[PDB]
Amino acid sequence: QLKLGNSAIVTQENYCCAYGEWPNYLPPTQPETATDRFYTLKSVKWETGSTGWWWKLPDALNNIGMFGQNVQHHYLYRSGFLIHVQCNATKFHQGALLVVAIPEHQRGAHNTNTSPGFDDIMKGEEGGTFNHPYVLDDGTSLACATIFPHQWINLRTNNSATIVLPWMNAAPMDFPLRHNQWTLAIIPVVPLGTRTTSSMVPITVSIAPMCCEFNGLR
Amino acid sequence: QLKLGNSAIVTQENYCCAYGEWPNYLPPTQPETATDRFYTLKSVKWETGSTGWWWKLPDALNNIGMFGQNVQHHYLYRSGFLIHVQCNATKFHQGALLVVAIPEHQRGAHNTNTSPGFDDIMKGEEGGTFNHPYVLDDGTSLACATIFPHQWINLRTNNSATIVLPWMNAAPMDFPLRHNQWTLAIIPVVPLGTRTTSSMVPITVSIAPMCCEFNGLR
Amino acid sequence: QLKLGNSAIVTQENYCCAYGEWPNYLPPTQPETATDRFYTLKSVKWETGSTGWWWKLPDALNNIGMFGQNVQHHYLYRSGFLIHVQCNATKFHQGALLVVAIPEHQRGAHNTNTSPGFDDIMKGEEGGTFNHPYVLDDGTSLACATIFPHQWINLRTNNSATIVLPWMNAAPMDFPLRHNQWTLAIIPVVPLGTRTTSSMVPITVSIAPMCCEFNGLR
Amino acid sequence: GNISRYYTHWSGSLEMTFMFCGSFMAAGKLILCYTPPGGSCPTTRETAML
Amino acid sequence: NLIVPSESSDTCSLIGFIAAKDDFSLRLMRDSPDIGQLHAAEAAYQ
Amino acid sequence: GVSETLVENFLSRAALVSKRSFEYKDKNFFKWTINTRSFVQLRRKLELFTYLRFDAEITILTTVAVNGLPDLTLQAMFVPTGALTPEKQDSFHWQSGSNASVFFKISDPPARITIPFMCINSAYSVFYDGFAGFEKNGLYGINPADTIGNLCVRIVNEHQPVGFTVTVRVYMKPKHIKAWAPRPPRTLPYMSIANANYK
Amino acid sequence: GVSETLVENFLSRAALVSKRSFEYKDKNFFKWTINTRSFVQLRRKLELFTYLRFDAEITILTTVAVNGLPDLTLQAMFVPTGALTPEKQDSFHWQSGSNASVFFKISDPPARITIPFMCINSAYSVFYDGFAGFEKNGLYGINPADTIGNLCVRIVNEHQPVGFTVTVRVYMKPKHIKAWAPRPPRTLPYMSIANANYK
Repeated sequence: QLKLGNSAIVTQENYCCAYGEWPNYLPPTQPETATDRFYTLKSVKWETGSTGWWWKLPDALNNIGMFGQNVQHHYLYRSGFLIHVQCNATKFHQGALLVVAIPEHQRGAHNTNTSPGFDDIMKGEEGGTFNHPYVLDDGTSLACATIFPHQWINLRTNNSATIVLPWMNAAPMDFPLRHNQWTLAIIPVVPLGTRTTSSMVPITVSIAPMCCEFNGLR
Repeated sequence: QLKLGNSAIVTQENYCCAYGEWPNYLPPTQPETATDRFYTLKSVKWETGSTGWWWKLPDALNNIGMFGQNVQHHYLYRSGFLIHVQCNATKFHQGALLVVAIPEHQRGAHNTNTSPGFDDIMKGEEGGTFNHPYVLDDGTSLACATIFPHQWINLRTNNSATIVLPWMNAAPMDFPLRHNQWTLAIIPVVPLGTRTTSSMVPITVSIAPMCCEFNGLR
Repeated sequence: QLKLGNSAIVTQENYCCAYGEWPNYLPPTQPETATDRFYTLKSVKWETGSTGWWWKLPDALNNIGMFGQNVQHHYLYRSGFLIHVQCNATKFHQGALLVVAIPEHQRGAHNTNTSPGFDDIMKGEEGGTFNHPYVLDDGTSLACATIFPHQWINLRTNNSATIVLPWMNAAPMDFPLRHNQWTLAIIPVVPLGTRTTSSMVPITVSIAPMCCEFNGLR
Repeated sequence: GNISRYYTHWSGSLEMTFMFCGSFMAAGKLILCYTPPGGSCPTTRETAML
Repeated sequence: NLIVPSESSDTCSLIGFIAAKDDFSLRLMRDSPDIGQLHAAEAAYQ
Repeated sequence: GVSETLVENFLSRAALVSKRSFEYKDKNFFKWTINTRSFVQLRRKLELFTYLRFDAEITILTTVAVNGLPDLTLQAMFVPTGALTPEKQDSFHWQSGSNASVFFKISDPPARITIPFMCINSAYSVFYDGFAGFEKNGLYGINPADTIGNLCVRIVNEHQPVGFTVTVRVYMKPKHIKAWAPRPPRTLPYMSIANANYK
Repeated sequence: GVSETLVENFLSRAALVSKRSFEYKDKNFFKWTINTRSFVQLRRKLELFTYLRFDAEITILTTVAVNGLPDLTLQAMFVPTGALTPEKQDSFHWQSGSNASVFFKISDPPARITIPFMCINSAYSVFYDGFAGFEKNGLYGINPADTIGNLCVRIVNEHQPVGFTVTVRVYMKPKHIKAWAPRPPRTLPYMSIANANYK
């Protein structure tokens, strides 16, 4: 069970301390029970031909709850994350998710010289979808994307993945409205498959901001 | 995991020390990492109407690998066996294998006075098939064949069987090209059954010659 | 008597540890009784007008026995040699053999700019014959060829020569099919002579690979 | 294979890992065969047994 | 063979990883042949 | 062989980062905005990581060719972030003392300055998943703190009656490299120096 | 007098190993594959031994002559084994940072680099009794690991309206020589630099 604040998760079937770092406070206000809670996002309809999904952080949580208020009222933030991705399948679904948390995922548009705009990057609660997940939509390789902190959801073995993100910045505190540190990237490497139905296994993303700090209240 | 020599078996779901005897050396050359390895035979297509399969030892391994070279170059052999039979079914297949290792299985032909020839006995890697498995093809009874060393593969309970055969001879060393000590006999007592398909559960036989000795090199 | 492995030599009439180095193992599989044996080559008909003979090692033993199998099945080798050359003459033959073991004997063709091919270098059990033994077939001098490890077979004094070759390479292990470390060069400096017959004194070469190592088995 | 294209000489043990991504009921056997340098690649499964 | 039930998919899949172990050594640095050939490349001089 | 794979030994390499030939009779000088995004070979090494902390060791190498080679005196003033870059060869900003000018000749050994770590933050965000401007017109992937500065090079001499091309090769060697959060090596080719677009 | 016969004192001698005059207006540069097999005087000293382990101390000496001598800047990039050699004077491989370039002038003292021991094996097989290729087309006497590299020298300057010949003398002085397994001195003359053919 993963109970932080008021929101709890009774998860029923393994932490990945991202780069071996547990999130601590800055050695500012510290909302410890107001924001440290699982802002469970909408579960995504994972079909067979789904390419992937990306949620930039804290862009995914700028509009949600007490953390969403403390973004649009404060000015800086300092907060690690704890992403609990759970992909509840039966014993008859197959597939593999690379639940990878990419720091500073500067995306790239396909086949144009124009940079991606504000609309193509800052999606929010709805999240994104990989246009070309083999290259992570930044020209790199999915095959080497395990260099980032990651866990595999192999539906043969597990349905869940828990990644504990630290404060990942050169700066001590940064913009939540402009800058997005991490990017929870869930990419189905092996696609979903079962013969009887073109099935769906919804992937629930629950992002608890660990150890929130804030400054600059207006 | 069953790793002997270079060949390994990552078996994923209980030894039967045959007649309570672990194979030791003779109190000769002793190939300890050249031949002590799992010569995994071809998996046999087990349908519903399959009668059984028999592999005489070491006739099954006279043509395979470093043990197959050391049969056709040396003259005598002294070697126990370790047979790992695995019958990988789902939780929807039913059946029962008597994986029994019969010492000195002098077979008999049906309805003739002529003895079985060299072709009817020394099959090799391809193995044999019981023409009348109720009588073990030697006039005896399958019902009493548990007097030999045996394990049951009841697909309700287990998919594997491991039998550890000692040196079973009156002689200290004997012919590999003429004499066959043991006989791995896999007989489906309860046949395979499932309604949706006339299914197959392939039965993998892996015979590791334990504690090989040899003499008479030409 | 020189008994290594199963092959023995009852030699009946002085080691030359080549560069003072006794062959040891690398501080890999180590065939200690399978390959450490005298692969006695064919005795060469030494007439009066014979120029010399050369056997590149281990090219001379790539087709012979357990060492010949472990060349054409493994990939690297590490093995010193022990060459016992014996030139069985009476007390009426005269002559002198420079039994010299030349490391890295890069030969040269006579009167052409083309390098020697695979056929002119990798002879095998049949060995070679010096086209110009005064210059060792590499432009150097026979007169200075005693800078290599060598023993003299002066038929006045001795009939035998035993050279103990170490592992002579910059590399720790090398190719047996492509590279030939040493070269047993037997050159009659003083030719054979007796008045009553144009006689022959056959020169038996016995090359025991000392301390064989191998890697890369296919 | 991308960091060692910045470097000429590479010398060490690799480590493959094959993860199966079927259903939980799915059973079957595979036969992974490390083949060294030197000879022919195995084409039949019995050649790969050795 | 591949044995799946009548509800699982007939097609399964394998993912293969590779890592180097701790004894992996590397030397004599050169350039990578992977990249090779930019828009607004002269904007650093503007 | 575990020491040549150090990130200090992997990245500290004086690769060419800028090369512009300017005539003399940008107008008759050149400024080069110091980025690592210029050449595709050093960029892919530095796009292996997310956060870099390096002191650049800029070595300005000036050649010359006519149309007797003259012995000129050059200036290689480094304009940092915030200070103003010259628009002319004889502007007032060349005379600005607080900028780190270095005065060298063609016939000298090449001028070499060690530009320190000059980010506002503790490391250079090689990839910045954010926006510089506070409106929606701000460009993506440009950290406001990532700016090294500007390397502005002119010929200190007055006008000479010979017309001649001056080619300047700028070599950057990062020093004291601390690198954080490695990334996959980019497989697809680049499309621009400002962003990570792929084709 | 037993100390001048040391192999360190016998072989560490800056003998000329390469000398090629290239014009300027191989096309207008030269690459030299670093072997000891070039001149017959240093080769016979080094063919006295079988295995050599030496660091080469390459000293590139560049002279110049017209048809006032211009003051040029040269590059003497050492392309190691595996890295690619330039085919043109202005190719991209001159800009490759990971190659060990050295930038010098004609009027400077001669450029001097110490190329390290760069065999894959523990010594240079001077004589290799084997074959490089894995087929029967592979050449005899060429160790794949014996390759030092390639010494590629160009003029960094652009085109100048004078036409002039540049003669470059490359002097190699082996250092820290460890030598194994001495051989007879070769008496017959050479026939090629690739092999030991005699006449």
